[PDB]
Amino acid sequence: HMKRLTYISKFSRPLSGDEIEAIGRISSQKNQQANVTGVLLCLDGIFFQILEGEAEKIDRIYERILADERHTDILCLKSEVEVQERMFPDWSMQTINLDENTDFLIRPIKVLLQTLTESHRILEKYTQPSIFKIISQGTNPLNIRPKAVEKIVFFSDIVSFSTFAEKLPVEEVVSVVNSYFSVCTAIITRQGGEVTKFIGDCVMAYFDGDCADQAIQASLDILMELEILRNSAPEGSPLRVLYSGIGLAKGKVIEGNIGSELKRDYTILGDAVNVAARLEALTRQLSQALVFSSEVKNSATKSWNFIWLTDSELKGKSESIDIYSIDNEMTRKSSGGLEIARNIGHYLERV
Amino acid sequence: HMKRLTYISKFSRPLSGDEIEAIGRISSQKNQQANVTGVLLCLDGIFFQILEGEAEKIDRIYERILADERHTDILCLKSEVEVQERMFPDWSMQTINLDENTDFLIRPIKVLLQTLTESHRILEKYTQPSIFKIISQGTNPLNIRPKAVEKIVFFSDIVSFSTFAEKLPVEEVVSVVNSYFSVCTAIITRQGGEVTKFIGDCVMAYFDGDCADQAIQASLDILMELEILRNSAPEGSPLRVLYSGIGLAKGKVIEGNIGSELKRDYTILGDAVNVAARLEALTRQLSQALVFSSEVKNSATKSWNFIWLTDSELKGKSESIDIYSIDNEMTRKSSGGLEIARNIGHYLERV
Ligand SMILES: Cc1cc2nc3c(=O)[nH]c(=O)nc-3n(C[C@H](O)[C@H](O)[C@H](O)COP(=O)(O)O)c2cc1C
Ligand SMILES: Cc1cc2nc3c(=O)[nH]c(=O)nc-3n(C[C@H](O)[C@H](O)[C@H](O)COP(=O)(O)O)c2cc1C
Repeated sequence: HMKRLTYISKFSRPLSGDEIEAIGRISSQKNQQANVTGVLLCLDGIFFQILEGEAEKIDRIYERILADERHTDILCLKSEVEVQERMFPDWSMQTINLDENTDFLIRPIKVLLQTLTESHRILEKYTQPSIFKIISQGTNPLNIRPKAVEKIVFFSDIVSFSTFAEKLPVEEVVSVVNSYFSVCTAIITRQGGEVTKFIGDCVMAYFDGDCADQAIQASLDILMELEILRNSAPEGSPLRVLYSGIGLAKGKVIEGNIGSELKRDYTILGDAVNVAARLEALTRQLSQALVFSSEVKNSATKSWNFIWLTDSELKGKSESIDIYSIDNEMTRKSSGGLEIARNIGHYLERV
Repeated sequence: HMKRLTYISKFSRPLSGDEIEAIGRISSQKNQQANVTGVLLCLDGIFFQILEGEAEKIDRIYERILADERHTDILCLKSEVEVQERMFPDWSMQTINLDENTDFLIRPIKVLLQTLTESHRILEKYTQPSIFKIISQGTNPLNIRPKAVEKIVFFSDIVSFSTFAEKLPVEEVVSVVNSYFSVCTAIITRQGGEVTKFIGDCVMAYFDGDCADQAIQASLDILMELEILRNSAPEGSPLRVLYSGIGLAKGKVIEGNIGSELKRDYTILGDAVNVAARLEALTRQLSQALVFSSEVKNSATKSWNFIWLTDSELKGKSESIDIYSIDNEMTRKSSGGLEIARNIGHYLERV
């Protein structure tokens, strides 16, 4: 099996001739001890690199490049798993600095490579990094046929969020939404989870089938990070009255490409999604900042201090579902805030 | 003012060197009469084109280029708002056929330009067409500061989707959703709307502030299209029992780059978003496919047969708002389907 890695990279520090040449030197040298090949390119503070060789050798090389101080946003563009005949056998790493040389046919292609990457950097921010990992794994996400997979759906939102949008100016509101979103996304990803949607102030994420505990943990930390943010903010910041509401549900969902021909997403779709959505909806009524289904509770390895709440039902297998929260110091501090939903408005009046 | 335009197009039908010569010949001569300049390129069924000249003139040229049969997936990667000096003044439309020329420098450049567009085509699918429209105007989306807009928020979902998921296979479930999403996206964009989000089987979209009347019309047109779909689908097709509920709301919104730093989107936020989303849910209870807020009714020009429905609220500001619908041949046909939605599972079992 022969691999083919292609990627883009940004210059973290403005590199000069001596530094650029040094990168080109080591590359051709080390590749000879591993038989591996490829081509290096350069333009307006951007790197372009193709690589060919053995899967175990090639994967070790890419890992090393990710540690360099002058490298930021190392995005793999294509990864061919099985290759019969290498497209670059006569070379090792023939560096091509287009920043220096200017010809006739190259001049238009130069502008092209600048605008193409520029645009590719703009899309990168608006695309779900879940698809980028798929490309890097060596698969076209559009080619993925939908599958039946059991998962834990996470659904959260900002408590009495409408009062922020009603009182505060448009700029102040979005910074608070984004703040919350960037917090919620961070904790979930690091816990091996995936944020897949947003709607107003809603966040919708998912974790593995067995990842019940990792999900419970993620919700507790979201509350935790918000507790610090409620106090540690200065007197005259809306971030003081920021509270979350979280819902979790386990079940079999359909994950794949779901949307119009124009725009789609590699997300989940199932009954569990709505089960979570509706459970979270109940956090303001149950006065518990965290709410989850009995299936989540049973799927847990750890023996958490679970609270049982007045069971309610909707769709599914027609049968009723049991609602559970967790009795913790963090939950107690956050579950009381749902009855402070009228004391938050008093604060937002002054600002 | 002067304008520069860079875009990526796809080869519709297989074209040979002789047909590519014509594209170059006709363009360059028209360019000299226009005064405008540029470069055209060829690759693995991909076009690349820079175009520089007077604003109106360039637009009138791009307009014809947007109507040529040889094209597909035409996305202008960049649009330079006000240009001071052009970058190809000595050559008007100098074509470059990379399929015919094989050189030392250009061979690895070709593979790179190909993979950059290949990966760019995939990112294009997972992105809001709004950001692509934003780019074409000139400005960058990631640099748009949030603003106070007044807009009609549309919200819709598949009626008794819960039953479709359980009975039909994964491949089949997914298609029904997408099929529904295309129907909504088509008719929404046509009437001036912008589908901003998907969430499981929900569609969030928005029409402009004064375009309330058109926003109502699209909702009617969506039901109308689904009627046709149901009436004409063969035996065994789930499209026979495919119903939709629609919730509209008018009022101020906060448009902007909402999300994390790992993933963001240019969408809506505010009061209206939630109102609209709540009214769509109420359609299942109030058994009326089309449902809208009090503000939508007051902003309507044409005299529709407005049916008043049971006034209520959830969260909001504890205040109840007048909830309406329409008494039309289509509304009355689709509204009933919500009451008989309780026994649509029988047909879905039959497959
Ligand atoms: C753009 C770029 C390309 C590189 N290409 C290669 C390469 O082809 N082979 C290689 O072994 N290292 C390559 N490197 C990584 C260098 O070897 C690395 O900077 C460093 O010298 C590794 O430290 P070491 O000698 O302690 O392992 C590249 C680095 C950069 C910035
Ligand atoms: C890839 C491509 C690029 C084109 N570029 C130009 C151009 O720069 N200028 C132009 O006038 N026509 C260009 N055309 C041709 C137009 O699509 C169209 O045929 C022309 O504007 C109308 O020509 P006519 O009035 O002689 O029929 C291009 C076509 C293709 C397929």
